Amino acid sequence: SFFHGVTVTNVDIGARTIALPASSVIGLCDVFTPGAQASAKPNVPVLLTSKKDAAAAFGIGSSIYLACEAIYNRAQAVIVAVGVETAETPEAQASAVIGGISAAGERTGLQALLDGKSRFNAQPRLLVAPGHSAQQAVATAMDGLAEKLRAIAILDGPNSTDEAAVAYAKNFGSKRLFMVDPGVQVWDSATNAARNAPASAYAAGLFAWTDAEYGFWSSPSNKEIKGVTGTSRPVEFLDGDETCRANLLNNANIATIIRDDGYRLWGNRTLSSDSKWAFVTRVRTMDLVMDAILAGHKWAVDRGITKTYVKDVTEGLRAFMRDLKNQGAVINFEVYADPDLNSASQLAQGKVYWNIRFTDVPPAENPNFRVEVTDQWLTEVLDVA
Amino acid sequence: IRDDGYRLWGNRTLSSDSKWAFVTRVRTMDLVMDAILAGHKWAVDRGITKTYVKDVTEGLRAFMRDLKNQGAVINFEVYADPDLNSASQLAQGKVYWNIRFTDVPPAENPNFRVEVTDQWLTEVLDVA
Amino acid sequence: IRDDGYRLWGNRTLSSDSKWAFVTRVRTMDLVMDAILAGHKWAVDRGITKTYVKDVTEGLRAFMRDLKNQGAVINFEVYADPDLNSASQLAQGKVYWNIRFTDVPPAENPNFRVEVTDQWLTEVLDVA
Amino acid sequence: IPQTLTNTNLFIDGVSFAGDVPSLTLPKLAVKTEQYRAGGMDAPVSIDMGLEAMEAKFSTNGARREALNFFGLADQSAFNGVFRGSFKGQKGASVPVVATLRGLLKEVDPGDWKAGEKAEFKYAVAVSYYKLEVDGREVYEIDPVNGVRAINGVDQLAGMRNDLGL
Amino acid sequence: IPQTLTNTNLFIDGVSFAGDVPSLTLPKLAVKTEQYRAGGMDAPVSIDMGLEAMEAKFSTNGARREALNFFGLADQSAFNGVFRGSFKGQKGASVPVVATLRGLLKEVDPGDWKAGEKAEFKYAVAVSYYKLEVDGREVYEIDPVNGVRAINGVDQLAGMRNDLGL
Amino acid sequence: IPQTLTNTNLFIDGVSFAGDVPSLTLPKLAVKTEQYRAGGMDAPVSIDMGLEAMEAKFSTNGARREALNFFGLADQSAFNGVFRGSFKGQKGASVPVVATLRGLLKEVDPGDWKAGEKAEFKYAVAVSYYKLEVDGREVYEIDPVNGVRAINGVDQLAGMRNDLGL
Amino acid sequence: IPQTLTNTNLFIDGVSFAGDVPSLTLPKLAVKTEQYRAGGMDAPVSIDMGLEAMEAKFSTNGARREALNFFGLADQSAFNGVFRGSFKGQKGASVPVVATLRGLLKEVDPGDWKAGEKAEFKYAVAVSYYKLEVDGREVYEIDPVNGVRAINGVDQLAGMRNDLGL
Amino acid sequence: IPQTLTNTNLFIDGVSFAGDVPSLTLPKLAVKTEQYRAGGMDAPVSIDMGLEAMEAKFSTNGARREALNFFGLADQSAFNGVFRGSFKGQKGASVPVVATLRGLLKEVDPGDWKAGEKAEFKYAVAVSYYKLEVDGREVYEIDPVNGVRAINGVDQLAGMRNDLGL
Amino acid sequence: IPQTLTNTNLFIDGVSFAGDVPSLTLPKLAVKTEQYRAGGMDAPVSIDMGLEAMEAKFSTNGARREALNFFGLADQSAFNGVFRGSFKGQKGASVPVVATLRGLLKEVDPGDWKAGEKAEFKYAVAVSYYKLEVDGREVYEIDPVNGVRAINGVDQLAGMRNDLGL
Amino acid sequence: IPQTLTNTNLFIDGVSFAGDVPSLTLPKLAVKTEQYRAGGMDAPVSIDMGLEAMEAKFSTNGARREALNFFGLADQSAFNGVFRGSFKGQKGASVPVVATLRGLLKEVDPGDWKAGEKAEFKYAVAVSYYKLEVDGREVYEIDPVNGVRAINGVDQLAGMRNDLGL
Repeated sequence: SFFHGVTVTNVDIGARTIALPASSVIGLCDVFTPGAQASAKPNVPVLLTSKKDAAAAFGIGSSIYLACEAIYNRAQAVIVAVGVETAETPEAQASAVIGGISAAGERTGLQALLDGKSRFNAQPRLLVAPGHSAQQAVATAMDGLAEKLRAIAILDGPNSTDEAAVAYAKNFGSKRLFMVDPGVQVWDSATNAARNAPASAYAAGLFAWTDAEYGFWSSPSNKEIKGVTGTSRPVEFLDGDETCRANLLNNANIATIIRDDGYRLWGNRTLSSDSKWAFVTRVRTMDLVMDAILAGHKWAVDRGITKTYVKDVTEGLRAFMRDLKNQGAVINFEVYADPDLNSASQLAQGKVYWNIRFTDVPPAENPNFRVEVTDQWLTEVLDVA
Repeated sequence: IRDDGYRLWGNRTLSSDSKWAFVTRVRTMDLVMDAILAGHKWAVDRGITKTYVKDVTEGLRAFMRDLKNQGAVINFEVYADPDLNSASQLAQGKVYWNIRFTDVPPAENPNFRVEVTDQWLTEVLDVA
Repeated sequence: IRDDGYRLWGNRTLSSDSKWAFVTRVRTMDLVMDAILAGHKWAVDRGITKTYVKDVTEGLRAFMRDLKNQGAVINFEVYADPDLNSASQLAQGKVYWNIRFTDVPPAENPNFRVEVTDQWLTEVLDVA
Repeated sequence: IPQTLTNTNLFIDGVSFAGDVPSLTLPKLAVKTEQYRAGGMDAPVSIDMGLEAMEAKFSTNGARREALNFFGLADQSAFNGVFRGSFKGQKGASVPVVATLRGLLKEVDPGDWKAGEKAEFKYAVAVSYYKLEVDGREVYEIDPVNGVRAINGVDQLAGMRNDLGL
Repeated sequence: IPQTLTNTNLFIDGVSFAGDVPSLTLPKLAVKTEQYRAGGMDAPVSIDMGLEAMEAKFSTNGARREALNFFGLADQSAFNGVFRGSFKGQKGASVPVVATLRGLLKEVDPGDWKAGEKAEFKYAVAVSYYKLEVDGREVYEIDPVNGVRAINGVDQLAGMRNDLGL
Repeated sequence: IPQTLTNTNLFIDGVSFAGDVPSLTLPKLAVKTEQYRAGGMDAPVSIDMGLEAMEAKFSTNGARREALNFFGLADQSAFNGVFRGSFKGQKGASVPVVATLRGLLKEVDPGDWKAGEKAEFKYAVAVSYYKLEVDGREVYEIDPVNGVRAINGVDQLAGMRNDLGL
Repeated sequence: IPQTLTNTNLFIDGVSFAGDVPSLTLPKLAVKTEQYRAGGMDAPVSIDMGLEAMEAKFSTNGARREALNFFGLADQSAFNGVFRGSFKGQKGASVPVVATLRGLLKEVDPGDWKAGEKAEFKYAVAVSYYKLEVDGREVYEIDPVNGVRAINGVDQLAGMRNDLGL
Repeated sequence: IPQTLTNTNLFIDGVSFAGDVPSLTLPKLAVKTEQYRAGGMDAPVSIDMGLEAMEAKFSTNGARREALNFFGLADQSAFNGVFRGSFKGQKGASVPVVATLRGLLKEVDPGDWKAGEKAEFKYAVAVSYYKLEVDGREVYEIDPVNGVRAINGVDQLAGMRNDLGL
Repeated sequence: IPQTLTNTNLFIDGVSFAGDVPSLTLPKLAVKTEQYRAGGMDAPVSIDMGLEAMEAKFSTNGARREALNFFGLADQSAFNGVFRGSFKGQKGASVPVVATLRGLLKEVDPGDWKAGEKAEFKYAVAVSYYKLEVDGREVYEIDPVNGVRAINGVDQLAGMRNDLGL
Repeated sequence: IPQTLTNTNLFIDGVSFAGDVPSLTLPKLAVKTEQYRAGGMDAPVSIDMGLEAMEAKFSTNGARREALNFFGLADQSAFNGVFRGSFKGQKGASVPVVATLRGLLKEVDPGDWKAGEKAEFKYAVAVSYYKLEVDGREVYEIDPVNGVRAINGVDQLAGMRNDLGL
């Protein structure tokens, strides 16, 4: 039928969440139950642009959907979700999430995220696995994948205690891995009670928003995790070094969630044995800078080498690089065509080399407000005057 | 590769011989000659004169040169292989030439080497 | 409907075919062509020249474009269907063109979804 | 690869002027620029501000009627016309360059009739619509009353069309 | 079909100047345009705003009297005159082009008398009325004080005549 | 990062004026200030005393009907209209700036009709409601009859709303 | 859809001034507003308080008699006159805009007679009655001594007419 | 029927100033109006309240004596003078416009003597009596000290003359 | 020793406007004077009565957001901003002139959007606090709500601060 | 040591125009000066005020496509291109002079197509970025949107960059 008029339809639609649209895509891997409505064959990476798609694709009461909402609430970003059918044991669950080649048909589990590009152009820049992450196995898989991807993998360590979290963080040191310990505690309206989330979803979501309204090269350190209320463990944070629980976790290279009712994130640092890659800002810059370069030098990867090929590329690089400098992304740079390598042999075999040494924006951290309560300006007032 | 079957990917071809690794190499080496033959049609008959050898070695240098002009190749060299051109072969119609040339190497594997340093740090930020 | 025969009501028309469900669709598709013919009157005779096909395909792009400007349609596409234009057909006067375009969908069935909540309650009344 | 222009022909309304048209002139497609100098920088930079008034001009040196009979015609943009031009090229195969331009004839200038010199009328169509093709391939299509500045297919005003809500 | 102008003759008041008139010049019929750029569009378009001041000019190089004796004549538009011009055409049959133009003589410029060079007077009638015909067929008829801009019969101001109530 | 305004379009009641609107003008959002000089200090300081009378103005140069037919309309704030404007930016992607403004048409000024110049009507809506958005993001929302001066979401009168008891 | 004004003509009492009237000016229809700021709100809003003194003005540059002979005429609102103006439009069909305005001639200003410049008289009818039509369709009809401010038919004072008991 | 003003001459006391008078100015005849808004109506209407202070002004650029020798003359309205002005008209026959104006010389302004520029004196007769004729036909006759505002014969104050009992 | 200003840049909240800011304007620091004429003397003399209302103004010509999003902000003196300006000098070494000015944004004026001209927004911060430095050396520091008018260190209100007891 | 320019070649996007480019033109690098005359001195002196609008121009005389297909391209500064030019020198060894210039194509001028003359298109890139090298050695690098006017390495705006805080 086709009604001709203006249908006044009484229906509960609980408040537009609102969310600034972002760009940085998110590789989500969680669990769910393939029912009649949740139309999404378990190991098939689907694409999501809004909660409505998340619902139609995954049981409204699925862990997938929970993470999807945790992202959207912050920023309307493009997500690549993979519905790992709920397994039984922790071992089976972990294995089923990690996946692999297994079924000759396609790459299951997290490996399905490698189909993100070529399927929907949604090459995950931010890997996330809600809960399935306490397990050292899944985290190792996340790290390896994250490398084979150049994507910040956002872990959530053992929610319980801090000793476990620290002990867990010491197991890593892999550049890409960026951990968030305190499991967020958000008030689920559905059951009307404090739910318990794994935190990684909210971190990734806010990561996307930070890439947009601030820059991919700006840390998400001090940014406000939209939605949510408290955590599953009150996080202390004060000044003066001390055993401030935050200072502790942010000296084992872990990000926490501080201030009233899960106000904001806290920690630009990342799990890395190498001090040079201590800042996520450093890693993310070094990665996405190159994403912009390649998505722009696509023409340069074929074509009959001419006399001017080397120059076309070294200038094309100086264009994208310069633009990034203009909009803050970096601070100076230097591109040229490494001579001690460019040879007749390499050129006949197609290859050719260039250098792109540049500097990245150091995120201001640890402002040291030194203060002295003196009695210098005392006579200057009060006495007589 | 790339979104929704964006594009092809691979200049390489099934070949045990590394020299013919690039389709660019094979296709060039083939179609170059298609252009030569479709142009030297006149050269495949006709009473051999004193100037026959030269008519052909120059006709070749014309088509070959044109291809160089429009990028197709990078330099070339045509001449009439002497150690073969003989009275016997000529009486039997035959005759030989060399056409050694170089083909455009398709740029592949650009190696963007990059170092995130802290060199240009003082150059900005601090005071300035 | 509405008081004392206020107004009409129904863009729909008697049609087994769903594509022609709207009178807007039919009327557009008809009168668009009325405007075309009353304008391409010159095109229905005249010695076919080399530029005849182009004179018409451009004349069409003029009337068609004007209609787009004043809302009548939303984009369009005119060209001279090649797989038909032949020497035979031309000798016999005939010739073909395509005029695929889109018509303005009349807004119908606005679905005002409404929820009387108690969200903005504390925002007023209590204390403030 | 020397190209250069060899021969030229000019249409008005299908009627070929294979004869009197010793000069054509396509509309000089220019942008408006406005040299933007501003805070944080010395040296301007220049901005796409839209195009300039495209005017094209031919100049038959015969009392041609078919051209004169479009001057000041109430219906601006009734004058159509197509400016074809064959570029030779040293390697034979000529490149057809053709520029249809629905516009308003605007003005007509018959110069000094001297009883011993090609009189040479002149014309200057204020071009409204204008599609320049090369080798049967759209290179330009500039339509002001619609906003359709489209370099070979891609429409550079597709982004401003939305923001204006057209 | 090469046309070109061969010979030229100039009338003032019936009196033929078959003799001194080495240059004629018909009034450059131009519209006023005004490059209309406005909302919803980049690139102007140009509008019929009425014509420009039609001025015609001939230049007898003899002290001709019959021409000089119209200068500044109280009755503007008393000077009549007809500018005839025969276009040959390669195929023989010449096309008579003739342009009557009732106007006001306006100015007269005798250049440098040099005792060894055609003195060459000059004239510049501010044309009021102007009918240009080709092959005995009205192509233009521009009458300002009346509003009768009529391309070969059809009057392009017939629509504005009504709206003004003339 | 040069932005600058490229093209502009103007709505009144959905009806696009893609055509006649050579000038728009958003309401100059100004506060009332009142230079506060007082005890304990030389040099004033200035105080938020509420806004000034927001008046917006466009100026179609055509007898447009759709605009003229809102003048002095009994129901002040029936005239709606949306002032869209696309800012180019040197890096391509244009920023849609759009300013809906439910107000009262107020006055209409047709200037000097000169028989050779764009007549140019004028308008000046006394703006009641006014929401200015940039890149599809609320920057302003000024509503007087309600007190809703809200810079991008946050409502700066949320504190005075309570004290007044509205 | 570019419109713009092309030609203009001016009547006084049937007598066409097809000739001397290089400028017309319709009465700037403005409301009285009064920026209403009041309790419960920052930022004014503005109210329909009735119109402003409609004054129209033309300016023949000839000693025309038919115009001069209405000045200070005892019977205010004897001067009638109709200000017609044809808007061209790029698509030919011109829109007649015509504004009858029964009013009182008020004043006459002959500027600086300079023995080498269009003297240009001036006039300024204090308009009483005023009906502006577009394409033969009433857009305005403002009648003060009666209270008949009627935008295209609908009379916006029909509601105040009753409350006043007229 | 283009008229326009060609030449101008100025009398003071019979003495012709055929020479120095590069500018004349007739008294701007204006009524006093007073925008009457009142009960039962929105929009004013304006009333004949009598005329404004007629002041005329010429400006010889010579030390003329015959003009200077009327300044501040005890007998206000001794200065007479007649401002004649010939309007050409495209059809030859010129229309004599002549404006006698018995008034008081009032003021004299010699501008900046610069040793390389027409000094240009100035004058500004406060006109008492004033009769403006066109083609030897009374168009105006304004006499304040008597009340004789008479548009071409008919005296518009003939009705107030009685009520005042003059 | 020619100095002159070369380049200019403008901050609002750290966000550099290296781009859109074709004009800055520092607050004209003026005293209040009051021309004191009094007994015993002819000719006034003028007295330090405190400063005038310092208002500064910049004018980005882009829809910049970072600037617009301070208008009428409840917390007057939240808008901070720093007006840097490099003076070249013929001998190379440029003198940094920088003027931080915590104030209230006050008003925003987007001028005539014309579809072919830099739109140019405008701003006018009612400056509260204001410190102007030259070559990294405090020249001014004017703070009204505190009374701290301090020419390069020395505080000229240090003497009135005591007498007021602040 | 006679140098002089021998041969020239022009790139747009790698595509060599080894063929049609009979004229190149590098952007005339000029400073803004402003003749500074001031106290204490007669005779001005002139100041570095920043550069002028760098515009470069080439002119292929073939319908080249690869050049035409950058005109008015939404993304100003997408057109890249490199203007190479070999200077011979009497002693053999040629000096490569090469000038990359990322800019906006701006305008395209096809001149008079004459059916017997090299048509000669024209171009005029409004240069944004511009690096001129001699013998593989940077001589200039002018970047406006960044402020990087660097004569062979040394950056003459390194001192103003700091004072502006960029």
